[PDB]
Amino acid sequence: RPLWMPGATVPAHLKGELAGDFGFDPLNLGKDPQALRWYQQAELVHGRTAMTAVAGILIPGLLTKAGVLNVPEWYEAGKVSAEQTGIALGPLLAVQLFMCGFVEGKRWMDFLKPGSQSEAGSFLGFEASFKGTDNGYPGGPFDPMGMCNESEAKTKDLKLKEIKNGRLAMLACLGFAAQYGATGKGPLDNLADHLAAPLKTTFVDNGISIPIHL
Amino acid sequence: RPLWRPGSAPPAHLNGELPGDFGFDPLGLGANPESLKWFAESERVHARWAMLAVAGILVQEVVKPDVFWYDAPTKIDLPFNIVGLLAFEFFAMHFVELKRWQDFRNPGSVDADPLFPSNKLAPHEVGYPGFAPFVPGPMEELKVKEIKNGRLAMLAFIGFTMAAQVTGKGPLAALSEHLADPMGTTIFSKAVVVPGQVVQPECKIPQFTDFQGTKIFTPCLFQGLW
Amino acid sequence: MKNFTTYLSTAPVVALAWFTVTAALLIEINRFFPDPLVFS
Amino acid sequence: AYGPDRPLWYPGNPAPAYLDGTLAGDYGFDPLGLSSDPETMRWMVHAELQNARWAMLGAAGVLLTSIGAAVGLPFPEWYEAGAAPLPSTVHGDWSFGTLTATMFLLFHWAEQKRIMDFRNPGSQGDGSFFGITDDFKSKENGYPGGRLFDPIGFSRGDEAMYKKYKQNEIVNGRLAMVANLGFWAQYAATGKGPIQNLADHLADPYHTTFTTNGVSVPFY
Amino acid sequence: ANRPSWFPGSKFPAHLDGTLPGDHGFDPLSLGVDPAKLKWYQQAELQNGRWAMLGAAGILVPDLLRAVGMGGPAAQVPWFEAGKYEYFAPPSALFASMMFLFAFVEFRRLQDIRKPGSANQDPIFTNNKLPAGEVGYPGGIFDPLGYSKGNMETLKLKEIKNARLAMLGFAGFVAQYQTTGKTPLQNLSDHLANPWSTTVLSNDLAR
Amino acid sequence: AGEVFIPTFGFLYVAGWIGYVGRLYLNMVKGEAKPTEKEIIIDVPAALRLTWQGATWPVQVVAELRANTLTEKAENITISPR
Ligand code: CLA
Ligand SMILES: CC1=C[C@H](O)CC(C)(C)[C@H]1/C=C/C(C)=C/C=C/C(C)=C/C=C/C=C(C)/C=C/C=C(C)/C=C/C1=C(C)C[C@H](O)CC1(C)C
Ligand SMILES: CC1=C[C@H](O)CC(C)(C)[C@H]1/C=C/C(C)=C/C=C/C(C)=C/C=C/C=C(C)/C=C/C=C(C)/C=C/C1=C(C)C[C@H](O)CC1(C)C
Ligand SMILES: CCCCCCCCCCCCC/C=C/[C@H](O)[C@H](N)CO
Repeated sequence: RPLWMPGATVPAHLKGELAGDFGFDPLNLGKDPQALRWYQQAELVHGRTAMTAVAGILIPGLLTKAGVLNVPEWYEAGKVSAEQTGIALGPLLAVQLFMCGFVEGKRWMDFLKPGSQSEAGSFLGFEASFKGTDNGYPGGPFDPMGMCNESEAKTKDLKLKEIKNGRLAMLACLGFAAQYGATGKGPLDNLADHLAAPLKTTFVDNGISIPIHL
Repeated sequence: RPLWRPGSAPPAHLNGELPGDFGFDPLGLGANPESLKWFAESERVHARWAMLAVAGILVQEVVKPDVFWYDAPTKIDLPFNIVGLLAFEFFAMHFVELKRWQDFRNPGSVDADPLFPSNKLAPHEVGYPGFAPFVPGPMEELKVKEIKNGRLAMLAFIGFTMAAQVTGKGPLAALSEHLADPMGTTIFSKAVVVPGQVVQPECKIPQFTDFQGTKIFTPCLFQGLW
Repeated sequence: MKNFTTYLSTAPVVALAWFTVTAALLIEINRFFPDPLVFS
Repeated sequence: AYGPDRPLWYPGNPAPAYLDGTLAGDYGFDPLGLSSDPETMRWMVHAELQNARWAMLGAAGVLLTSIGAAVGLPFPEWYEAGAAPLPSTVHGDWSFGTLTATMFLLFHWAEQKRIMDFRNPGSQGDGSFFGITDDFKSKENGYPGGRLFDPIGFSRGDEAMYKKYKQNEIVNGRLAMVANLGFWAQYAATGKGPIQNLADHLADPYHTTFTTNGVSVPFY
Repeated sequence: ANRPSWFPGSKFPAHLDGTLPGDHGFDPLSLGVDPAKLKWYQQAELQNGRWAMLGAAGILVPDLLRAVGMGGPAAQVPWFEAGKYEYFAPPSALFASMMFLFAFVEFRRLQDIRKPGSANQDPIFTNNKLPAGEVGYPGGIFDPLGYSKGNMETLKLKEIKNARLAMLGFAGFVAQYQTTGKTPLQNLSDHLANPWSTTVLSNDLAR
Repeated sequence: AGEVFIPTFGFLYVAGWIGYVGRLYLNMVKGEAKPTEKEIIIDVPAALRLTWQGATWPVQVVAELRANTLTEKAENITISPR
C-alpha cells in the first residue's frame, strides 16, 4: 500500500479502508475508532470546503489576470463586496451562521445517530433523502448524477481523488494566507515573481519567514 | 593467449571469448559479467567512432592543411545553419542509436526493416550489425584487427587533442616539429615538475572560442595538472 | 556503553540535560530578541 | 584487516571483542569502549562510512582548487572560495539564502531514504520511487550497492576485489579526515592554505616547521 | 509476431492485447490500464479525433482557399481571428444555440456508452431506427454511403491513424500560432524557404 | 490583546503539552515490567517518542473526555477513612 513515507511504520488502526489511508498517524490521533470516524468526516468537510474556496481564489484570479473578469484579491474582495452589496458585516454573518448552523445540526445528529434525519415525518417531504451512505458521503440529494453508483471501484477512485485533491487544496489555502502574509501579494503574483528568478525569490528571501538577526 | 604483460595472470572474468582479450583488467572493472558485456559494446563503439575520427583529422590536414581540426567548426562555412544541422544530426543519430541499443537490450528484435518488413538482417552477434558485404580473412582475425586498430586509434585521438592543447597545431604539423628537433620537443623537453618547481606546457587554446558571435567555452583538459 | 547510557538516563542526569537546554533556549531567545515585555 | 590475526593498533594489547576483524579497516582500536554496544557499532560504522566519504570529496577539492591557484589558474583558495560570487543560472541568479535552503532540502530527501533503509533494510526498495527497487536496497550497512550506486559492479564482481576495495576506502577515508584537520589547522596558524604550505616546507624544510609558525608553539 | 509496435523492439503493454483498433501497444504512463477506463478512454480517442479531423480541415482549408485567393473575405480571415469576424448574430447567440443542439446529440450518444444499444431509434418516428453497431460506430444513417460492409476493419484502422495525426496537427497549429503567431500555411512556407534555420530551436532561440 | 490575553493561551498550550506528554509516559511504563525503575532511570528513547505526541494534546484530551478515559472510576481510587 502507498505510504506517506517509504519504510514508515503503519500505525495499526489505519488499515487500508479510509480514502487516502497512507498510514499517517505519527502522533496516534486517530487511535480511537469513534475519534477516527469524526476525524474522517472532519477531513472530508475541510477538504471539500477548501477545494470550493481555493477554486474561488485561484480561478477568479487567473481570469482577472487574463482580462476576462475583474474580481478583487481574496484579501480585498470582502471589503469590495461589502461596499458593493451594502449589507453590514453583522447582519450578513448572523444570517449565514443560522443557515450553516441548521445544515450542520442535521449532519451532526446524523453522525451521533447514523441515518436518523430520515425520521418518518421530520422534514415534511424529503426526510428519506436525509438518510446518508457511509460517514462523510450523504449520497442521494447530493451526488445527483449518481457517479458513486457506477461500480464499487469507481467509488474507490472518485473517493481517493476527493481526498488527495482536498488535502492539496487545504494546504494550498494555508499557503495563500502565508504567501500574502509574508509577500504581501496575490498567489499568482508570488508564482510569477518566483518563476522570474526562481533561485532568488523563495520563503527564505522574504524577510518574515525567518527573522535572521545574527 | 597473448597478455598485455608477458608473465602476468589474466583475471578470472577474462576466460577469453571477446575478440582481442589479453587478460587486461588491473582494477577488475568488468568483474560483473553484464557490466563486461556493456563495456564490450562501449569498447567497440568507441573504437569505431575514434577510427573514423583519427582518419578524418589526418585527411582534413592533407587536403585542407589550413583549417585546424580543433577549431575546424569555427573555421569552416557550414552549408546549413548549425541549429538546423544539429537538429537533423540529433534525430538521425537518435534513431540509429535507439535501434542499435534495442538489439543489445533484447537481441534479435530490431533485426528487420521497419518500413519494409520484407527486408530483414540475418541473425547476428551483438556489436556486429551484419553489414559484411566484404570480409577479407577469418571473421575473428578481422575482429581482432578491428579492436587492436580501434584501441590504437582511441589512444591516437587523446594524443591528437593533448598535442593540440600543448602545441597549437594538428598531428602532422606536431610530428614534423618532433622530427625536426627530436631531443627537444618531447613533453619532458617542454614540461618538468621538480619537488620544488612546476613547469607546465602553455595552453594554446583560448579559454572561450567565439563561434558565429557565440563565444564557446573551450577548456584545456585539466590545465592545472600538467 | 549500554550501562554508561543507562547512567546518562538516570533522573539526575536527564533533568540536568533537559533544564540546561531549556535555560539556554530562553537565554538565547532574549539574546537575539531582548526586552520581550509584550507579544506586540 | 579482514582477519583474526589482522595487524592491530598497539601491537601487544589484545583487540576488543566487538571488533572481530570483519568490518573494513578493523585494527581493534576502541580505547574508550565507545562501540561496546553492537547496535552502536553498526551506527558508528555507518557514520564513519559517511564522514570519511564526504571528507574524501572535500580533500579532493581543497587539493584541486589549491593546485590550480598555485599554478596560476584563477582558483580561490578553500578559505576564500565561499565569498566568491555565486554563478548565474539559466533560471535566474543565485541567492545565498535560497542556495542554503535548496542544499538542505535536497539533502533531507536523500538522508531520509538512506537512514530509513538503515533503520528498515530494503524499505526504500518498494518501487515507491519510480519503481526503483533492488537499486534502492543496501548490500551492507554503509554499502548501498546496486545499478545506481555501484554502476561498474565492483561489489557484484569478485568479492576479494570488493573486500580489498572496502579496505582502500576505509584507510583512504581515515587519511582524508586527518588531512582535512590539517588543511584547517595549518590555515589557522599559517594563514596560507595547503600546496603553499607544501611549497614553503619544500623550499626551507628545516626552518619552515610547525614549531616556527607563531601559533603552534607559543613560547617558541 | 503481433500488431505493429509504436517502437519496434519494445514489449506490448499487458492491458493492450490488440482487441482495440489501432492497438499499437502505446500506454507508457499506463493511463488506460483500468479496463473500465480503457473503454471510456477509447471512445474519447474516437470523439476527440473525429472532432479534430474536422478542426484541422476547418483551418488548413480556409487558409488554403485564402492563399489561392479562391476563398472570400471570410477565408481571408485567419482561423485565430474568425472569432472576431462578424456574421449575422453575436458570438454569444451562436454558442448558446450550438449548446442546445449539442446537448441532444451528446446525451443521445451517451445513452449508448452507458447502455449499449438503447438509443438507436427515432423518437419522433418509431419506424426510423439505426441498426446494431459498436459503441462509437453508429452506422445506419450515420453511414449513408454504406461503407460499413467494405472492409470495416481496415477502414477503422484508417480512421484511428488519421484521427491521431489530426489531433497532433491541431496541437501543432495552436503551438505554432502560440509562438510564431502566424497561420499554419505561413509557418509551413517559412520552413520550405530556409528549412535548415527556421526549426523550432532557431525560432525559440531568436525569441 | 498582546498583553496577558494572548500570552495566557500560549502558556496553557505548553502547560497542557508538558502534562499530557507526562501522563502518556506514566501510563506506558505502568504495566511494563517494574514501572518503578523506569521513573528513576528514565527511558530516554520512549520519552523522546512521546514529546511530540503532546503537540495535538487538546484534540486527544477532548477525545478522551468524550469517551470516558481521561479519569478513573470512583470505585477504583483508594480513599482515606471518613
Ligand atoms: C507528568 C507530570 C505531572 C503532571 C501531569 C502533573 C499534574 C498536576 N499536578 Mg503535579 N507534580 C509533579 C508532576 C506532575 N503534575 C511532580 C514531579 C511534583 C513534585 C514536585 C508535583 C507536585 C504537585 C503538587 C504539590 C500539586 C500538583 C498538582 C497538580 C494538578 C494541578 C495542575 C497543575 O497546575 O499542575 C501542577 C504541577 C506542579 C505544582 C509541580 C509539577 C510541575 C512539573 C515541572 C511537571 C512535571 C513534569 C514531568 C517531570 C515530565 C515527565 C516527562 C517524562 C517523559 C519523564 C495537575 C493535574 C496540584 C494538585 O494536586 O491539584 C489538586 C498540587 O497541589 N503537583
Ligand atoms: C457532488 C457532485 C454531484 C454529482 O455527483 C456530479 C458533480 C456535480 C460533479 C459532484 C460535484 C463535485 C465537486 C463540487 C467537486 C469539486 C472539486 C474541486 C473544487 C476541487 C478543487 C481542488 C483545488 C486544489 C487541489 C487547489 C490547488 C491550489 C494550489 C496547489 C496552490 C498552489 C500555490 C500556493 C499554495 C501559493 C502560491 O503563491 C501560489 C501557488 C503556487 C499557485
Ligand atoms: C495515448 C497516450 C498513453 C500514454 O500512457 C500517455 C500519453 C503519451 C500522454 C497518451 C497520449 C495522449 C495524447 C497525445 C493525446 C492527444 C490528444 C489531442 C491533441 C486531441 C486533439 C483535439 C483537437 C480538437 C478536438 C480540435 C478542435 C477544433 C475545433 C472543434 C474547431 C476549431 C476552429 C476551425 C475549424 C476554424 C475556425 O475558423 C475557428 C475554430 C472554430 C476555432
Ligand atoms: C509525467 C510523470 C510520469 C512519471 C513516470 C511514470 C510514473 C512513475 C510512477 C511510479 C509508480 C511506481 C513505478 C511502477 C511501479 C509498478 O509498475 C507497479 N505499479 C508498482 O509495483
